Order: sequence, then C-alpha cells, then structure tokens
Amino acid sequence: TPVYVGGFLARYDQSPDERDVVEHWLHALPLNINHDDTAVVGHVAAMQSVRDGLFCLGCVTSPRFLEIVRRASEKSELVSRGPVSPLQPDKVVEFLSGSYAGLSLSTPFKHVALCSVGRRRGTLAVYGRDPEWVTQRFPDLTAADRDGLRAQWQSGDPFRSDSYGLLGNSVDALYIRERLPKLRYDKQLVGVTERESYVKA
Amino acid sequence: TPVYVGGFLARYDQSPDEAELLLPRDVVEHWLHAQVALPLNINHDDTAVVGHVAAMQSVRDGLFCLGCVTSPRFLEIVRRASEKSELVSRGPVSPLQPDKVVEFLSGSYAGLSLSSRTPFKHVALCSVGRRRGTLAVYGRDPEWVTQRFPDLTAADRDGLRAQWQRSGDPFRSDSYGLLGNSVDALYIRERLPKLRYDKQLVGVTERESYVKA
Ligand SMILES: Cc1ccc([C@@H](c2cn(C3CCCC3)nc2-c2ccccc2C)n2cccc(N3C[C@H](C(=O)N[C@]45CC[C@H](CC4)NC5=O)N(C)C3=O)c2=O)cc1
Ligand SMILES: Cc1ccc([C@@H](c2cn(C3CCCC3)nc2-c2ccccc2C)n2cccc(N3C[C@H](C(=O)N[C@]45CC[C@H](CC4)NC5=O)N(C)C3=O)c2=O)cc1
Repeated sequence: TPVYVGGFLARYDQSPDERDVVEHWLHALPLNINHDDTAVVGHVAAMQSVRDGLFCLGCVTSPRFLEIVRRASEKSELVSRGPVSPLQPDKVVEFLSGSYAGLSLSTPFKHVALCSVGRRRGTLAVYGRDPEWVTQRFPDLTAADRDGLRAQWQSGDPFRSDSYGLLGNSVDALYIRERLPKLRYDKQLVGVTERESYVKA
Repeated sequence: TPVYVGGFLARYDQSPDEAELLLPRDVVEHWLHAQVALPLNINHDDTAVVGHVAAMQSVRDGLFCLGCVTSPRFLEIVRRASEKSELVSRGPVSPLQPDKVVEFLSGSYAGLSLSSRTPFKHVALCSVGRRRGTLAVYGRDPEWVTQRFPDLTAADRDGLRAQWQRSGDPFRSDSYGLLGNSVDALYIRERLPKLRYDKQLVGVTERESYVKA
C-alpha cells in the first residue's frame, strides 16, 4: 500500500538567490530521503512542465521505510490530532506530510528527494494514497496537465538506512533557519491552502 | 559515561504568555523548603525516563537545575543517530572538541521544562520549553556546564555542587518513539527564534558551548 506525493520541483513565479531548460531537458528516476542514496524509498512516476513551474509526481514504495513511518507515527502527537475538515485519519500519510514537507531535484535529472523543506522556494510536498487526488490539490494545474501526468503514472526494497538514520536526519531539519515561515509560503503560493490536504505546515 | 544537562527551569525576570506558567521566587523557595530523586524524561513522557535531576537552586535570575542523563538504552540510540546527523558532523565551534552524543542532545533536546503542582513532579528534556530562558546546556562535566552560565555566582555553584555528591536503567521506549516526537518539534512555531532569545538571555553565547541554536 504505497503513497504518492506530488508537488512543484521548481517555481518560475519566484526569483532565487542562486522553462526552456526543463522542456528541453526531457526528450526509473529514483526518490530518496534528503538526498542520501542509502535511503531510497521509491521512484518518480511523472514530470511535467506547466503555466507556473516544473511539477512532479513520485511514488513511495519501500516496505522497511513505510514500516518505520507506521511505527514512528504511532508515537506522534501531531499525528494523533488527525487531519482536518472531512479528511480521514491516515497515520502514515500524515507523518510523511509532517516529516518530509519539501521536494527537490538534482538525462540532466538525477533524482528527486523528499526533504524537510526545499532549497528552491514553492516546493511543498503533498502526500496521499491516490495520484489523481494529489494533483487535484493544486489549483494552478489544469486537466490537460493532469493528462500529461496520468499518461506517465497510468529492484526489491532499496532502503539501506533505518530509524536511527531518519532520527538523525530529522534533527538537522530542526536547525534550518525560518523553515516554518518558508513552508507556509509555498502554501499561500501553490494553493494547498485552498484545497484541503494532509499538509501539516 | 553519562551526560549532564543544566539550565533555567523558570526565569523570574520573565512574564509568561500563559497565566498558568507563573512561578515567582517566593513560591519556588517555599517548595525548595518542602521535602527518591526527581526523574528526567523526554517530553513529559513517563516511558522516556533517561536519568535524573541532580540539583536545583533558586538564584538571583531564576530557578536553575542541573540534571544527569544516565540511561544506556537511550544513550545508545543517540550514539547510533549522531552517527547519521549532518549537524553533528559539521562539528562544534571555537576550541571545543567533538562529542557526537553531546552534540545531538544539544540539537534534539535544546529545552528544559518543569513539571510542577513533593510539589516538583519532574523535569523534561524537550525541543523547546514554553517558558523562556529554558535553554538546556549539555556537557560531560557538571562544573563545566554551570560555568557556561554567566548569571551564576560561586555561592550558587557551592549550593549546586553540594547536591551532586549523591543501576535500574529506567528508559522504556525506542528510536521510533523519539523519531515520532522529533517531527512534532518541527511544527512548534517560532522555535528557533525562541531558542535564540533564550541563548542571549542567560548568557550562553554558544562560542563557549555545545548549544546549536
Ligand atoms: C531554507 C533552506 C532549505 C534547504 C536547505 C538545505 C540544507 C540545510 N541543511 C543543514 C542545515 C543544518 C543541518 C542540515 N542541509 C541541507 C542539505 C543540503 C544539500 C543536500 C542535502 C541536504 C539535507 N537543503 C535541504 C534539502 C535539500 C537541498 N537541496 C540542495 C540541492 C541543490 O542545490 N542542488 C543543485 C541545484 C542546481 C544544480 C546545482 C546544485 N544541480 C543540483 O543538483 N537541492 C535542489 C536540494 O534538494 C538543500 O539545500 C537549507 C535552507
Ligand atoms: C513555543 C512552544 C513551546 C512548547 C510547546 C509545548 C508543546 C507543543 N506541542 C505540539 C505542537 C505540535 C506537536 C507537539 N506539544 C507540546 C507539549 C506539551 C506538553 C507536553 C509535551 C509536549 C511535547 N510544550 C512542549 C514541551 C513542554 C511543555 N511544557 C509543559 C510544562 C507545563 O506546562 N507544566 C505545567 C505548568 C503548570 C501546570 C500545568 C502544566 N503544572 C505543570 O506542571 N512546561 C513547563 C512546558 O514548557 C510545552 O508546553 C508549545 C509551544
């Protein structure tokens, strides 16, 4: 029972302190925790460029990883408080949404990384059990674009690390400066403020 | 080898944001005159006892306490995890020497929080205290850690030292517990800002200590 995650990898809307490049850059891409090849959880399942940025849709497949997340979610207050509105409890989808709230890329496309908060602004990670559902979270998207994505989505366990790794990668995150302000930005920007979701930001 | 941790539980010069966090000097000192040794845990969780409180003392600027982290099951978990933490790797500053375990405690559990009505229930290592000034300073030597705190005076340290001259591993949890509790901390708002306020308040300039704030 895998988990999809979707978001923008790069946001044309925003000027860095760091569209042609990407569409050209196109014609098994893996997905890991925080850019650490001993921590591959699953794969990208689609990329696509649109009116406002590069958008990505990846799948989270690893039995050992998901097991940590399940166990770890059982001992989290945030998770226990559940999600909102009419959304139904999903301990695993909520704990990811909290832990790895951000997305980042490195063909020219090396891999996609789930991280606590992303390098390039506007890169909020939306988790969920259904790919259509996660695309439907982002108002800027269109159904022609979802056609681009659904076209793509419609080994063994590659996970070297363990809880301890994750435990250590987690408290690095705690010291990234003004991360919660940055994360709420990608919210009021990519519109997952509007369509309700499992996002904890 | 255990790790001591020290800091303010409450600051008299500070007005709370919640009315329920009032502890002033007259109430603290009354309780100190009141009559096991108090346990130390992670986030007020009775399953996460990592050791004990070794001393408390009312002093000019507040209530201060020194605590000891003895648990081998806990410390082991921490040891394994600092092994995989970029912050730990970057390393401490100035002339300090690397202490992976000490550094990771300083990151994960930057704060102290008292549990109080035997009116002192316990003390809690936690990622940030709701009282301000509750920065938690870790180190291998009780003295050294109290020397990290400017507001303290020899008379105050003599009272402290006189309490640390006082085996049932009490920890009942695991990495999963701490994993889940960490991503809670991620969504405490104005956390890093608040820790930094704590730093400047109590003197701990961080160029003389393992604090990571
Ligand atoms: C506000 C903020 C957010 C994030 C971070 C920052 C960070 C803070 N700490 C530390 C802080 C203390 C302990 C942890 N570690 C990191 C960190 C950096 C690199 C890899 C892993 C981690 C965890 N951070 C976090 C996650 C992912 C990041 N990147 C950079 C990479 C990147 O620049 N890749 C390039 C882009 C263009 C070109 C040249 C480089 N090609 C590429 O592949 N990228 C796009 C990312 O995924 C990243 O920069 C910093 C601040
Ligand atoms: C800026 C900020 C800092 C901390 C928190 C806040 C928090 C945010 N989240 C959530 C947020 C998302 C998931 C976790 N959980 C917590 C939380 C609370 C209690 C225990 C564990 C956790 C993790 N938080 C965290 C740790 C310790 C706190 N306490 C409790 C204690 C306390 O109030 N003890 C009292 C005082 C008077 C009376 C009734 C209670 N008698 C007592 O003994 N104390 C002195 C504190 O500092 C605490 O208030 C909130 C904001």
